[PDB]
Amino acid sequence: MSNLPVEPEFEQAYKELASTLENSTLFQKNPEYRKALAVVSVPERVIQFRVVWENDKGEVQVNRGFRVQFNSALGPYKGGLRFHPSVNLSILKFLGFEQIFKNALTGLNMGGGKGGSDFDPKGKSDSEIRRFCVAFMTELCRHIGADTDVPAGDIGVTGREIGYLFGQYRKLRNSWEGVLTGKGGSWGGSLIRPEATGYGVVYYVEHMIAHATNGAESFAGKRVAISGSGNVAQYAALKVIELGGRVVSLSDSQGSLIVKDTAKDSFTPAEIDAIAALKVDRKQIAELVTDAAFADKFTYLPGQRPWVHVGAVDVALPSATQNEVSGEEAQALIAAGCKFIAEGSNMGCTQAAIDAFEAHREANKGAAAIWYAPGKAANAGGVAVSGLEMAQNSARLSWTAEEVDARLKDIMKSCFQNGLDTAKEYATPADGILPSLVTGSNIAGFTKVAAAMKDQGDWW
Amino acid sequence: MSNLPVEPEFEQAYKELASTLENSTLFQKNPEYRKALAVVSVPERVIQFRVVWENDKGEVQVNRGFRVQFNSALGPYKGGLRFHPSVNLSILKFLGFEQIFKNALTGLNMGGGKGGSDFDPKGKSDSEIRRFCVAFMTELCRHIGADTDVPAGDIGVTGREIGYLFGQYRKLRNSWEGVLTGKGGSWGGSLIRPEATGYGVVYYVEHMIAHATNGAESFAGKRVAISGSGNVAQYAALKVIELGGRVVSLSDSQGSLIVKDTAKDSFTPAEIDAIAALKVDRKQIAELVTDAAFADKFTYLPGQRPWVHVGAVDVALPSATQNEVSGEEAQALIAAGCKFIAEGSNMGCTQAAIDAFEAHREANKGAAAIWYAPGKAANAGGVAVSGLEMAQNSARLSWTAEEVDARLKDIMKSCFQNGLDTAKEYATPADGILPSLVTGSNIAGFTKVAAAMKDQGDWW
Amino acid sequence: MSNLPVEPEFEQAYKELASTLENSTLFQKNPEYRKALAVVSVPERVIQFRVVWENDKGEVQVNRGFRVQFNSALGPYKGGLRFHPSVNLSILKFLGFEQIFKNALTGLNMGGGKGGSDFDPKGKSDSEIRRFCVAFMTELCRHIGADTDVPAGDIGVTGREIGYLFGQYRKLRNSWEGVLTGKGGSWGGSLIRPEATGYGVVYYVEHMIAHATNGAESFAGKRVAISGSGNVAQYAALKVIELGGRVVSLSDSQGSLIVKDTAKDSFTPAEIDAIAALKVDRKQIAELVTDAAFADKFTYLPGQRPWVHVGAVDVALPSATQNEVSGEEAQALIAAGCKFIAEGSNMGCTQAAIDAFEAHREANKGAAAIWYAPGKAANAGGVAVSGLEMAQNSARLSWTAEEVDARLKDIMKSCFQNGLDTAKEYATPADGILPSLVTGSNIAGFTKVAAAMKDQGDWW
Amino acid sequence: MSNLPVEPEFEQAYKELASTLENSTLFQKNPEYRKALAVVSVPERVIQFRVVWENDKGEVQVNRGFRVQFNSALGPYKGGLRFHPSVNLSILKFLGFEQIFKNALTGLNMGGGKGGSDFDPKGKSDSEIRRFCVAFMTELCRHIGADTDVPAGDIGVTGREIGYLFGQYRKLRNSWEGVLTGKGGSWGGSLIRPEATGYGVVYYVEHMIAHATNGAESFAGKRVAISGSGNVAQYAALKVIELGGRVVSLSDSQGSLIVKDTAKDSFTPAEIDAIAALKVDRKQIAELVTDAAFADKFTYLPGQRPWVHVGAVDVALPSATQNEVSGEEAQALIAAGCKFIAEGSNMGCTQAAIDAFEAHREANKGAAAIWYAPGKAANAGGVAVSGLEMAQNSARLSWTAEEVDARLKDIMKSCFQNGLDTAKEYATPADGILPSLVTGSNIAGFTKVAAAMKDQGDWW
Ligand SMILES: Nc1ncnc2c1ncn2[C@@H]1O[C@H](COP(=O)(O)OP(=O)(O)OC[C@H]2O[C@@H](O)[C@H](O)[C@@H]2O)[C@@H](O)[C@H]1OP(=O)(O)O
Ligand SMILES: Nc1ncnc2c1ncn2[C@@H]1O[C@H](COP(=O)(O)OP(=O)(O)OC[C@H]2O[C@@H](O)[C@H](O)[C@@H]2O)[C@@H](O)[C@H]1OP(=O)(O)O
Ligand SMILES: Nc1ncnc2c1ncn2[C@@H]1O[C@H](COP(=O)(O)OP(=O)(O)OC[C@H]2O[C@@H](O)[C@H](O)[C@@H]2O)[C@@H](O)[C@H]1OP(=O)(O)O
Ligand SMILES: Nc1ncnc2c1ncn2[C@@H]1O[C@H](COP(=O)(O)OP(=O)(O)OC[C@H]2O[C@@H](O)[C@H](O)[C@@H]2O)[C@@H](O)[C@H]1OP(=O)(O)O
Repeated sequence: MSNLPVEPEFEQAYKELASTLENSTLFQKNPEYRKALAVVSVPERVIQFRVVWENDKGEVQVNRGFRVQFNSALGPYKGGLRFHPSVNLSILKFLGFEQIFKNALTGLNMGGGKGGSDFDPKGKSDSEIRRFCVAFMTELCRHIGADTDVPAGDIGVTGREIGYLFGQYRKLRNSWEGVLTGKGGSWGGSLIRPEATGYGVVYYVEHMIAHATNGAESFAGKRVAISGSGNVAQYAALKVIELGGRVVSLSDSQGSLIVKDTAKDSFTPAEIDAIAALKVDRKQIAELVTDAAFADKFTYLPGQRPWVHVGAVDVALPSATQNEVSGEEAQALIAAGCKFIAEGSNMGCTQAAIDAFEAHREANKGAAAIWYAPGKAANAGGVAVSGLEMAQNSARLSWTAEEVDARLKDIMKSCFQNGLDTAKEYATPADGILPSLVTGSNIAGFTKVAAAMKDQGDWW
Repeated sequence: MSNLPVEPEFEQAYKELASTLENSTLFQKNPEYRKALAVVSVPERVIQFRVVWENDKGEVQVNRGFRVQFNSALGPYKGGLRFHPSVNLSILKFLGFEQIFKNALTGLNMGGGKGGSDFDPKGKSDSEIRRFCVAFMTELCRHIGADTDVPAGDIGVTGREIGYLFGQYRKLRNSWEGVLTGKGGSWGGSLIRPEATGYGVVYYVEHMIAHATNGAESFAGKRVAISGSGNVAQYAALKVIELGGRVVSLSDSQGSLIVKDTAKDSFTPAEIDAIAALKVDRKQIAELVTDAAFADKFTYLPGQRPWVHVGAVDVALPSATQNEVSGEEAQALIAAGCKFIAEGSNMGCTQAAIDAFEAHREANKGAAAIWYAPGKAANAGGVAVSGLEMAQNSARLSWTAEEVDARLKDIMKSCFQNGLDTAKEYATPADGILPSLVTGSNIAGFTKVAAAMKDQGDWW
Repeated sequence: MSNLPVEPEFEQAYKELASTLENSTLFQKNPEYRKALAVVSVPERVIQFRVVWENDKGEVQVNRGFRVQFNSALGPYKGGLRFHPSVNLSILKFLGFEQIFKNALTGLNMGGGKGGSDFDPKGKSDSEIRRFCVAFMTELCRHIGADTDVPAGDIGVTGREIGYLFGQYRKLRNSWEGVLTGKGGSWGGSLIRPEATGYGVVYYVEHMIAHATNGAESFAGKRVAISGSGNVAQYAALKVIELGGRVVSLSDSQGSLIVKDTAKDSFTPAEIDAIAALKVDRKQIAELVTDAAFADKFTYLPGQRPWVHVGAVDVALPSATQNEVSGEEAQALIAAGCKFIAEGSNMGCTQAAIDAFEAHREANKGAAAIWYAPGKAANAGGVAVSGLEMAQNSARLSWTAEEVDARLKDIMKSCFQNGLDTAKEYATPADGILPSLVTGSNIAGFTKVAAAMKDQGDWW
Repeated sequence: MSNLPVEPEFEQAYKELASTLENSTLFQKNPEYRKALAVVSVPERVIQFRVVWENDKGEVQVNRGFRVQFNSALGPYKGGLRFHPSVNLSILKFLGFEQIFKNALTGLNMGGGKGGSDFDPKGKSDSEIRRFCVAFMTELCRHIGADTDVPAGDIGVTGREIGYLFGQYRKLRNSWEGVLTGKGGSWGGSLIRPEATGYGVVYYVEHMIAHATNGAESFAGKRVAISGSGNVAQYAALKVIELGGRVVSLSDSQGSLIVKDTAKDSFTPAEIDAIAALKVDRKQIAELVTDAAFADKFTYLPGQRPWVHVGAVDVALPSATQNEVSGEEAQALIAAGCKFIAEGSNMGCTQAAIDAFEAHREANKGAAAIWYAPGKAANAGGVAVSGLEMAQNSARLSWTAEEVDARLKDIMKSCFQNGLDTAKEYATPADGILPSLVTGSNIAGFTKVAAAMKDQGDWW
């Protein structure tokens, strides 16, 4: 197959999944699942399209649009849209492939997809973003729908963009339906959806801590290093603070902002809100680092990730982008006494990082190990609450915050227990060793999908 | 109308419904309902289509496909698919006609339909069945949909076939929706659906026994003769056993299997499971009769139905196919002390059988009479649970087994009460005589449809 | 296959076609065509539907509607609609099947179909026909279209009904297209379409006469017995007359009208016009009995067909309905010196008639033989000109009468030549024996369809 | 833009086009066409999809499907399907991009597209090819249509595959329309379409010879080296022979077959027909090279292209695949006295080859130069006759071979004159130098498209 193009991010995600499936008894019990893997890893459909749009000077601009409709055995295609200058097919295929198995772990009927554009929101006006969204949806519209494919946000796609997108879909298709999630509260949105992805990461990690320490420890007083400062990072940070943990770092594409006293100090909700308001306006953390409220409390490090700069730390939540924890950063976190690392970002750890965490787990009993959880497990609360938003739209009713948050909590608990239990069944660790959450989540997500595909005649 | 073709099964079903309407005060109170009967008896739509498919030898095969969309006043068309070499339009019209009034009895918004093919699954490989299902759905897809017509299983169509059909519908229409019921648990199925049809028959007969005996008797200690060994028979048998009854017979298309000691012995759940496994693989009961688990406990009667061979018996549940209880067999059951017979199978009793049971009811007070219930009442739990699978799919959530089962029980109790009360109203029996469940069920289903049709301007 | 219903008309048409293929070298050269025969003989799609409509007294009325979409390898389904109380699936299948092969002989891309209803236009008012057509098209519209299936008239369906049908399609679908043919001149009709079917029968027979006599005789001076008095009969009669022939009979469903002097007299165009006016009004030829201008010239025979009553005749054009020339009538025509018989009506001759004509052909050298042509050859001029109507509508232009007629003539000549040549090739007659136009037409049409089906993967 | 994947074939085609536009006065006259170039070079739409299909052993197989819908300003998307193991997005984008401008040069309303799969027909049975085509069209169907996108053949896609494709489209969409071209003669094909692509190459070269030699020379007695042995090569070879030229070579993916006497000998039509019959059966030229009819007349060279092996030659027609004339092969052809080289294959010459030809042209007056014509000009007769097939299907009529061939001839003449004249206007050569057909064809195709795009608001 030397005709196939090289897609490094997709191949990375595929290879890690495949390796975890091989390092188990799955293919001894079900060798025919190798056929399922070969089939599932070729997307059902991909749409690529030109997006021509007008800037504020009246000039023609051209960007590339995509929607990867990876798998639909379990439900309509489901997953976000990414507007970022790196975007290409390789990146969206990694994301879409991940999404299949992430969605499977929620328990809801959602197939996997992802899309977006190489349009860069940075440096654009709201008007330019509006015109781009209008043009983007003009083509995307014909390929999506409440029972076909339901997008949502991701990097570069917030409730603002989902609004422009929805309005254009409505205008084109003359239908008001759950074609997108992450919608506004008066026009079919769900309470808790803004909070859901980062809340879920934290909810998942609570279970990891409970399990590893037999209930002795929690987030109370733990030091948590977070990266990113967007939707996932913001609400992860807020949930950590609400549970009495201390957030010692955030970051953006230009640098890291770290409390000067990492043993005892934390970001506050007010500080997070200030950062969030910069981010609505597509500005950098660097802008506020000399204000009174920040200069004395924090150190800003241009060009650096937080991991080697936070001193001793208990929990790490990479929450920005793929491949943002290197192997060396992983070794630093281990040496700093970090015991829990969960991907808020999809494929947030490099392979070298994962290997370092999983070798540590295998070498250190119980609470002495660093325990690594993959994004398909930890990030799944976002998509789950999107599924609940679809359910609300279908019912034509709106649920309470308490009702949605309660379901979110149950879904994350189930997702942890499924990964744990599946790893115990198929990749039983040595006595006193924590089961691999990455292996278990991968096997659990995959076998659900492979079996539904078999039932539906996708492979035989 | 000598241009119309002779359609024996349909005419039989029509004539028995009509006769029961005539033998009542319905047409005295609402003589205009004769117009309704003339309209409702001509199907809204029927689609017939060639199905070309490839066998394992690479050879072209041809079969006939059908979908009868009989009536949609009360909801989208709803009803199963039959793959059996007998299939023709006459058979499918009888079935779809029955389905109108059966569905009306559930309380849910489901119109009447039925479809299938003369493709015979016996002697075919799973691969052959998969190719057949793919080709069948390639044409059927354009006629069905979650809000238009929702098929499901019946003779020769199980969850396996539903899977292949669903998978092809999704590939063709690029939509994941509740277009079929009987789906798999991970891809939109309902708990209790496998059990529902047989469980419902037995739930219905519980109310019959309770009423006729003023609560003195139940299924506990009763001897129950069942025919068939498929989905409806298997779970009717299992529920009888759970309730403390003894199942003395099952049968298939080649013979009956009867316990040697029909006074005291019963099939067990493990024996039912073994027969069920054979039926998944499309093999016959005959294969077992050698196994010492069976040879000493049971007698195999090839070419024979169970009714004359079970000795004294208390309940009969024909659960195979139409016209499987003859007049002679009805007299034998009456002579054998049988006091309850409900159709698990559609039109299970011949007209001569029904006429014997109803004459017996009219001549024998109370618990002395054999009480006959028609399939549109007793078999309604299966389609009812499919309406609930549709409800679950529309809500994008999955209910518990207890929730589905509780609803099933309530639906069967209401169906029984409606038939009873409607017979008391329109065909009031002599003092001490059990009301006619067949007349009552017929009137109750028919009036509901007729009135909805009038409201909707289908007749005036 | 004893599940299949008995369909006598269909079985008759299928058996005659099959017998002529077997009585030839076709299956020695292409034995694999037996598979094509088995596949082609099962219709691709059949739609049947209830038609509820209101009569002039405000009363609900119910009829049955049908559209048989038999084969589409060569083009969109094409063929007429019949409104006649005899209508059922058997009859419309015989018609649609024949249409496949008729259409194949035109050289145009037209697949085979036929439809209609058991609605009887006799005794109905024009308002009732309007209402019926409205209701009929309300369901038929979703199954038809300019590139899908293009109906037209037949028994009981004239330009009047085509108008009501077209208007309703336009109102429902909001499209103006060539969905029907036989349309009116100002709204997409074609010149020569009214005349085409009956003209084409006569044009076809001119070639048979030319061939039988090397051009020395023609219709000039010939005595021609016609049956029926509708669209086909009227224009066949008029063309005969134009060519210098004498039409000695016409007939309707109640009896025959025969010139008293069949050796020398003829219907005139004015007489045919008076008959045509009766038929527009759904009245019978029997009325003409009270008119001395008719009674002086003609004999009216209630309950009789013309064939045994015309004395010596040269050509017979059955032009009413199927199976209107019996074996005994065939023998009488032979004994009366008839040398040409062509079906204006589909399956106009009974099988006993066909066998008599074909035995005579085989036994009598040259112009001593009676020469029989089947409907699929001789009636093909109507559908041909409909294909030209479709061509005009797609062009968005209207052709002259001379242009259409010229094309019609070329089509009929090519049709005749194809049957003659294909018989010489596959069923070569003895020296001096006329080739079988029924065998040749059947092979020619069948091979064209079977080969196109093979190319398209309908069989292999 | 380092996010964009490397697509070598697409970049090669783009860069050559762009370079010819820069090496002219086009962007002095119309500098705003630079914006047009940036827009046009991003495809309007691309669809990629998984194709699962079954082999003759009943095994699941997976291939990748594509349709590049590049530009539609001038018409529906139009262009072939390639089934070859090299296929990927890069290759189909080169082809699709080329197609835009090729189609523009025909004068017909056809936008540019191309598609296909990495399915390899070699080693497959006809049945496997049938099943693959069925699966491929099952997804492709929803993206194409007679007024949206009309595919056809290319490498690995002949009339056989177009048949399976069409039959499945018809079955899915229930429409008979010009959704594909290269169809069979009885089911909407065009006479001359099989011959068109290679005939057109030769017709184009006739004009080149006429022009360069002021009418003194023709193909009569010229020695013509051809590569490939499929549809393009076969009919190019036949037209050369018909015009009295001598075909000294053909080739396939395994080797070249060259006459031993290249000064005086030639392939014959009979020999070409034998090669064509091998190629229908997916066999190699190597199979016949030792038969009596070939061993003595020809030399077979495994692993070699013909160019350096034919001795002195007058005309070269690469007719197999992209990049099949290297720079060294080009220098050899020049040294062998070759004066005309036209691409039957898309992008058949490497860049080094083109540069060698165009430097020779610029260095040598008139008939002393090797004159190079690009595939978008020389190969355009294939697509042109496809456009005529669309026109016939739209008209619902079939044209004569003479009528189609006459239009083909006029289109190729116009295409040569447009390239010639446009090169004279925008890239005027020095006195006595032949104008660049590659530059002129590129500018002519591009400006037509860019201006239609501007008119339609695609750029401004
Ligand atoms: N290539 C990159 N290199 C370094 N940092 C990156 C890169 N791309 C993004 N980020 C940061 O991550 C944050 C992204 O925030 P949002 O755009 O609001 O995205 P969201 O929070 O929804 O998603 C973050 C992660 O969570 C997953 O759901 C998603 O696929 C992704 O892996 C920002 O602080 C964003 O930085 P900034 O605020 O734009 O400077
Ligand atoms: N013509 C016939 N004569 C005698 N027995 C028949 C005939 N057709 C079928 N059966 C039997 O009935 C049973 C059918 O099982 P299933 O295919 O699983 O169908 P299901 O249990 O869903 O339906 C049974 C009846 O319950 C209704 O729902 C349905 O329309 C039908 O009247 C099998 O034991 C089946 O026999 P076998 O398992 O295929 O040998
Ligand atoms: N079952 C029958 N027995 C005897 N005669 C019949 C029967 N059914 C119909 N006819 C007559 O045939 C003639 C039918 O005329 P149209 O309704 O105008 O039909 P058209 O002339 O288009 O068709 C005649 C034949 O030519 C074929 O195109 C078509 O399928 C049929 O086999 C009328 O004189 C009509 O008689 P009347 O005008 O309805 O009494
Ligand atoms: N990668 C390759 N390397 C060397 N030779 C190649 C390669 N791929 C193809 N060919 C040859 O070219 C010929 C292709 O014939 P057809 O499949 O019938 O394609 P067609 O003649 O329609 O197209 C030839 C050229 O003309 C253009 O229309 C088209 O895009 C392509 O550039 C065969 O002799 C084919 O070889 P073979 O008959 O399969 O061994």
